[PDB]
Amino acid sequence: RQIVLDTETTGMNQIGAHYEGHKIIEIGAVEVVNRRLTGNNFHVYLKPDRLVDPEAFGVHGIADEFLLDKPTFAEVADEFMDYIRGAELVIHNAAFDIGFMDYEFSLLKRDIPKTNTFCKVTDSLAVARKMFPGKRNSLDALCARYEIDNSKRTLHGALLDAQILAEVYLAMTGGQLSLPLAMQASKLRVVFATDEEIAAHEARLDLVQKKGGSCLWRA
Amino acid sequence: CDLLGDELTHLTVLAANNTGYQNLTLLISKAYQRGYGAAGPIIDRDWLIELNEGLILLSGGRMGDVGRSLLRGNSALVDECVAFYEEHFPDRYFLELIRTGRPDEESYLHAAVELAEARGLPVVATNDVRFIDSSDFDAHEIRVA
Amino acid sequence: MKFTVEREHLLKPLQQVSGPLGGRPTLPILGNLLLQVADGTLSLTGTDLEMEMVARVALVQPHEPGATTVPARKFFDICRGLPEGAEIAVQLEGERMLVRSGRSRFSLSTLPAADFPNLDDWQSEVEFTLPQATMKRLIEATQFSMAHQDVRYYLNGMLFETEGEELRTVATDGHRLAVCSMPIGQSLPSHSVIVPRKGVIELMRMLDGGDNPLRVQIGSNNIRAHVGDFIFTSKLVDGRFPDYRRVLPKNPDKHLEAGCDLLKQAFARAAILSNEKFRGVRLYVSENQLKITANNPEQEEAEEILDVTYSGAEMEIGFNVSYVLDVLNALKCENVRMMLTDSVSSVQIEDAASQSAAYVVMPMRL
Amino acid sequence: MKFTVEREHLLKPLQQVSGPLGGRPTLPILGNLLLQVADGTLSLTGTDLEMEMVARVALVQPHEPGATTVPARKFFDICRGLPEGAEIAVQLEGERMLVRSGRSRFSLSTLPAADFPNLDDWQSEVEFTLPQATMKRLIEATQFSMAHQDVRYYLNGMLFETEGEELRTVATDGHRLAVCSMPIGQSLPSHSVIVPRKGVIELMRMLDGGDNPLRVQIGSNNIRAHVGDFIFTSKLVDGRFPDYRRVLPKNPDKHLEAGCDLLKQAFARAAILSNEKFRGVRLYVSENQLKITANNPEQEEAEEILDVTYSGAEMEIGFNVSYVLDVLNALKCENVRMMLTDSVSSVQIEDAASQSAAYVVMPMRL
Amino acid sequence: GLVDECWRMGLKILPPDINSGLYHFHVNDDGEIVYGIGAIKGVGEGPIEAIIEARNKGGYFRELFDLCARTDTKKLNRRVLEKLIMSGAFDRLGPHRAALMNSLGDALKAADQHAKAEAIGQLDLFGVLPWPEQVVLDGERETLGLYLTGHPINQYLKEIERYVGGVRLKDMHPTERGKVITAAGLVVAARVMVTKRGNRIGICTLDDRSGRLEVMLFTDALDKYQQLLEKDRILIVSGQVSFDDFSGGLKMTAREVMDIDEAREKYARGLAISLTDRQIDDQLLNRLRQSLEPHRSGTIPVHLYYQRADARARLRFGATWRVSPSDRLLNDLRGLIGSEQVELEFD
Amino acid sequence: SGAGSLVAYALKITDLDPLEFDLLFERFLNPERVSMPDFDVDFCMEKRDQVIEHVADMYGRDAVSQIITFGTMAAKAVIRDVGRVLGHPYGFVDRISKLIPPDPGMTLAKAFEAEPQLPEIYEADEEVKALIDMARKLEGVTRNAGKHAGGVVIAPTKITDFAPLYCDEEGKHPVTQFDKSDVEYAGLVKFDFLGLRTLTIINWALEMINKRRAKNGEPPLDIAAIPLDDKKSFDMLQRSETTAVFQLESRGMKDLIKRLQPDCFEDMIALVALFRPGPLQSGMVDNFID
DNA sequence: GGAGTAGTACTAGGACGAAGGACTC
DNA sequence: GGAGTCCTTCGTCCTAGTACTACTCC
Repeated sequence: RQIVLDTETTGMNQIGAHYEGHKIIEIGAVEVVNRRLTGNNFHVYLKPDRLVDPEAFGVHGIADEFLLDKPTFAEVADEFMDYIRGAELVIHNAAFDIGFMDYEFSLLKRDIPKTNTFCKVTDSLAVARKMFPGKRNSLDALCARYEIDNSKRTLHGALLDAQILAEVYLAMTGGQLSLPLAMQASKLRVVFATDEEIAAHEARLDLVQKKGGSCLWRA
Repeated sequence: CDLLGDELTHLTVLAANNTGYQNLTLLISKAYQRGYGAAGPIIDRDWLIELNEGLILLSGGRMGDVGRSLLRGNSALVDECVAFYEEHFPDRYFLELIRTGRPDEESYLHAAVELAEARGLPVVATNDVRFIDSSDFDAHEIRVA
Repeated sequence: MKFTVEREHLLKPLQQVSGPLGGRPTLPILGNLLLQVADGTLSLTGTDLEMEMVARVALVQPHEPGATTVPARKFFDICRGLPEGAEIAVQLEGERMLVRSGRSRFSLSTLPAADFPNLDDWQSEVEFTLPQATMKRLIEATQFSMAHQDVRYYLNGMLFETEGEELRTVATDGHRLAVCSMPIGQSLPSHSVIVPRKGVIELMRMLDGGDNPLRVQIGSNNIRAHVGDFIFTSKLVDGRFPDYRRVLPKNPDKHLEAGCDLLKQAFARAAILSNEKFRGVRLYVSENQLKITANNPEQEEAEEILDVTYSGAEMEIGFNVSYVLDVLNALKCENVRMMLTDSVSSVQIEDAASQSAAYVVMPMRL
Repeated sequence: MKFTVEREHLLKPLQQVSGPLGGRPTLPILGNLLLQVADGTLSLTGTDLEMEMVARVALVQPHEPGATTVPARKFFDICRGLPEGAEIAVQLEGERMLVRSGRSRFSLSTLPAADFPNLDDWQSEVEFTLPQATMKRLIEATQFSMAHQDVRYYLNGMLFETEGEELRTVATDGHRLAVCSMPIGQSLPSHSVIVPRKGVIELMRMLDGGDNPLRVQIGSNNIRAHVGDFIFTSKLVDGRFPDYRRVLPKNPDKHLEAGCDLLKQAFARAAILSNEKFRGVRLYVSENQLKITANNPEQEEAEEILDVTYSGAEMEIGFNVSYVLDVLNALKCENVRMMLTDSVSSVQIEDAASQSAAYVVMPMRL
Repeated sequence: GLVDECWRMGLKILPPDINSGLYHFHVNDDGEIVYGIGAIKGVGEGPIEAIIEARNKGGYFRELFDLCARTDTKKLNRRVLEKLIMSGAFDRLGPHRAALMNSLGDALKAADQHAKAEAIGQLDLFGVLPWPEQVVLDGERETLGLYLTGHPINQYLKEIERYVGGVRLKDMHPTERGKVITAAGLVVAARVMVTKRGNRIGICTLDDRSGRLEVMLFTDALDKYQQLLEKDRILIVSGQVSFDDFSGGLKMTAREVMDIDEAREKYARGLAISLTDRQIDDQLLNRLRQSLEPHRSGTIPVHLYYQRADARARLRFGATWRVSPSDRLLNDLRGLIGSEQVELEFD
Repeated sequence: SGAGSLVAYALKITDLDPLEFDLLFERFLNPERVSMPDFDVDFCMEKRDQVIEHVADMYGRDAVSQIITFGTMAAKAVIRDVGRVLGHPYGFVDRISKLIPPDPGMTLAKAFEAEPQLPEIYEADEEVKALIDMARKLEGVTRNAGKHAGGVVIAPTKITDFAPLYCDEEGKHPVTQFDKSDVEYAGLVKFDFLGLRTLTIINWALEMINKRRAKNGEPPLDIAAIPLDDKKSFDMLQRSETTAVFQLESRGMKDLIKRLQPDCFEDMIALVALFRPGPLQSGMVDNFID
């Protein structure tokens, strides 16, 4: 059973801990079972605990005052945990998202270990990078590649990208498997330089040495 | 050569002196004067009859006349090929032996070394070098491409 | 060189020999025939330079030996064109071949027989004859799984494998695979040879399935096949056929049995609304039911519910529909039994009455 | 909107009317069918702006009128592929057409009827009915002589010329001409009209040459044909047709008849040694005999001698053999009569036993 | 550059002519200079010689067909012939260049039949019984820009459009997808297949003197939007633009399209005409009225500028008819230039 | 500098009286200097076939050879080459290479210092990084047979007595396998292919002028026979109308001539030597004018 | 109704020409 | 240092082959 997530955040820290000083603002996740969209999506908004990043604001429009009445990670901790527990987590740049996820988990102070200890952590970007090595494997790149509309989609923010990543994910994990198949000393002659050849050799080396001031044959 | 029909083989010819130099100069000119295809201008084996003096030749190894005939296992064709060098290049024909880890090289080498002792002819090994360090290989592959 | 033959002795040979002629004979004499007249036998050659086709007609009327090379397609059409019982007279006039029939006269250019390429003699290693019938079923049953153009050029052909009393043929894409095995009635030593696809097409075409037994000889680098007086010989592409025993499903524990025709009709219809590139149909099995469905991005959808004998658990699985239709077309039979593992394994398919042929296609992840 | 009909009533109409519709036209609704339910009737439409084919079928089970337009190819393949005797239940819901039949269930994408180009109404001027069998004769005997893609846009078609109670056809590309005429037994106006190549191909296609009356109404620039509940309508093109009375040979002095199949088999054979591009042959005719000779660059020759009925002087003339082969094939008769004048002039050709048909093809200068 | 130098010097400079032109720019007695044939950009040297050669053996060329018959397609390709018309070499014969462009293909196809007719010796049945470099530049801008009197889009001239081509596009608004309208001065439309759908393929030309562009990965509607896309010798469409990482252009999807004709509606865009002082009267009630009368649509107010000696007054026609937008092209047909102003209604 | 030889002039090798204009032979052949002073006379490329013909009649076609020039792998070429092999269309790669200035000696290191967008796209684009890292490994490497001649060589025997050839698929257009510097150091004298369209122009324009002969019986025009102080000429020059005037087509050069108003032939000889970065930015131009 | 033959459609390869980066003194 | 000679590479058009589907024959 396959679980798709896309997390929109209050920007990142570019230095040190990418999660230090930051918290989660929106959770948009879709459930994908047997490569079909069930519609049992997990879409919540959270407490910012800080200012929304100017970058993040320009991406899909989110203001702090909107996420104030909305619940925190603590109110949907168990809810979201059970929703993804014992399934496939397909992520973009797993180090980033997992880092935020586990960060929030430790903030709850329920001794919560890293998600990779009880779940299969899979980045989809790494798969795309293996398929198309050294190519741009961004969502919009792959979108255009697999012929997809990302412009006439009403969902703005996480759930948009999650849906798109699901279609990309299906496209990559299509179409069709491959067939497991692939799968003494003796003599031998030494030709000693004749006296003629030796003379030519000596004269040729003389020229090298007289003109150049060196002879390694002879160095 | 007439022995392998259409098949082109790879060859090293060294000019040992100025007689050779002039013969090599004329050999190259004659290939261009003949005309050619995408492969570039080519020499006939028999042009080495006239264009002969002062030249020292390498057999070509696995990729040569004799190597390819050996790998087919046409013993008559192999004997015809070497015979040419025994006639026109006495003391001036060396069999190339190569360990670069490529297909069939050890099987060829084993059979070539047996032929070389059976004929009493002289051999030289090279590394057929195209680059400075082993890590340059990938870049040269792309250069060729 | 002179001989005289009756049109009707020439016609079936001529048609059959003209099959291999096609692919762009750059070397112009490939579009021509090799004639050798000796005894009361004119021999024919039809060739693509890798394989060769031989025909004899008996000479009842006067004959004289000699050889030349006439243009094959043109000569075939003239003969096919003449009425039944028309008298064809051959006679070489220096550098022309003259073909007469009563009062009509035609003259052919002549290139020397001596320029026609000769393939090396080789000898037989393992030897067998078999009824035409068995050869017919063998080819027909598997031809659809031939690779089209593969970089793995060894897959562009069919493995014939002998051992004891069992020959089993296999042909594949790297995606799907069809297998057929038939009794040959003689203990045979083990050999493996891959004949190139165009070769197998031609061989297929020479079989009328009739009464003359077919006798085949296989050498080190060639194959030779005699049915009566016609003889086809091809080269083999040499070896490393991957182990088909490895791909076979290892005891598929679930069985699904259904009417071949019904099933095939429903899949043909569902196929119309699947993906361009991936031919994707999605399948649901449930307690005694089969649901076929087909999707495209424009929300067009074919959907079938069917009553299917099946014991086992619910599961869904997709595949390339063209390849499965190809097998249902080759399955000219009453009942099929489909033997599964899961949504992500290849599946093996057989006639519910014979294990003689087995068909296995991989799953697609749609 | 809602209807129910029997696959069997729907299927041949579907085939005949879909036929000419482009898989991918330049205006893609042209690859959809307009479906209209009104009264007790389903109206089907395929068009290309030049022609239109309409089928009507009475609705036997409960129904509800409305309009929409569905993707033609896929829908036809779906209908063709259905099981024997299938009764399908269809209903419009929103922007999808749902098809139920047994446990098959569909929901197909839909384009609006409103977007479909409604062809033009026109006033009928001259009308007539005739046996289906006469029509089929008229068309078969003649249609293969039309041009394909001539710049003189009025030759991409056939002029029908009506005089008294006779209707006449002629079809031509400017290099060969064929005339065929039949008595229709009705006094008509006097009108000539050229209907397009593709229209005539398809009209011939649907001619179930059985009993059925065929009734036609012609306009000034459109044509209408009713056979049963199939209705064909096409626009016409205007063009000033060439005068067949200047093409009909002036005074053919010499007359020559010969048995058709023997004549034809002989032409087919001499054709093999003609230049492949221009199909050029030379005819030598003498007292009671015909000798045709040809040549190619390969230096081959064809010569045929046959006994023919000929009284007149010897004569030398060359043709494109494709042009005569095509008439000999279409003419399904016993004996022919040729009326020539000389080497440089038009010739009339006809069944020795009928007079309905006459052909002139011009000779060649090589 | 060279011509502008000539002109400043006192040098002029006849337009090309098939009949008069040699290889090089030539001096007829009075005409100091007339176009050399080799002067034409796209035409090869072989084709230029071919033209002249044919003209030498035969007389000077009578007609399109006469030209085609004497010189096969092998020498003068279709593309070659297109530029020849655009240069105005044919203007003599085919008064209407638009007419000549259309007549090329048929004559081309015709000629191939003429080649065939020759080769086979074969008999037939009977048959077949003002300025220099200112017109050419004008044509280029129709194909690569034209934007006279601003643009039909007066209410939102370049304000929406932008027409700098790749060079302007690179520095664009950052967003999900830029808002952009492209119009195409050239379109050819082809749709592919594989027996189970297939998204593609659109051909536009994109300005300024940039190149041409695809679209691009869509069309939405499905086939109604595909037809809006069509239109050769015509197109305006609106799309989303981003800088595509993949090259051969940037990416375009068509969210909306409006035609030139629709822009020419000049909604709330409309028509005003400028005419000379001397107009007959009957022109008021006759030709002027008749141009408007058959082409009516899209309530466009008619505004009239009567250039008086004394002053400019505005007389509103508003007789009844609201003009359809196709009228520009028809009006430009003879002797009268119009200007496309902001429609009065909208403001 | 062969115009310094009055003998060249006397022989019609050159076109100028060197004693009239103080032009110096010792720049061209200096007897007090011992190395060959390659006289390198050049001619119009248009008429190569006519000259190959003369020099074959003279020496033998096999004793005559063209001299090859060599293609390396410089900045714009290496970007293009690697980009294509990495599977980009031409558009992608050209949007990078058009940021590299045209400059003769360009290298990747020089490109990075001249253009700040280079560092930027390198760090922001995987494909670009992979590409330039590899272009750096291959910078300046050969690719092909040099294009035609740079000059034509004259041996006393078969050229193959001295150098190897390259020839095309028809064994035509033979070229020496050693390049211009190398081939001459190996002992054979060369003759370069002058690069001008101006003599082709003169030629064709003279044909057209001299046709104005029979139109009014005018003698043919001999460019050598013109007076050297012509006022029409100097009038038009003082009017600055010198675009399309050979050598003097630059906007800057036209600016200079306008301010300078050069009024005698000596001044016209001077113009190319004056029109340079050194003379202008050492005050000498201003001094001269003043 | 199915099989064989013909015609149409799609895809690949080669030729031709206009554009661009480069190496000559 | 400028300009021209240099070819090659990219794009466009034409030709040829191959497959599929329809039409005609058994």
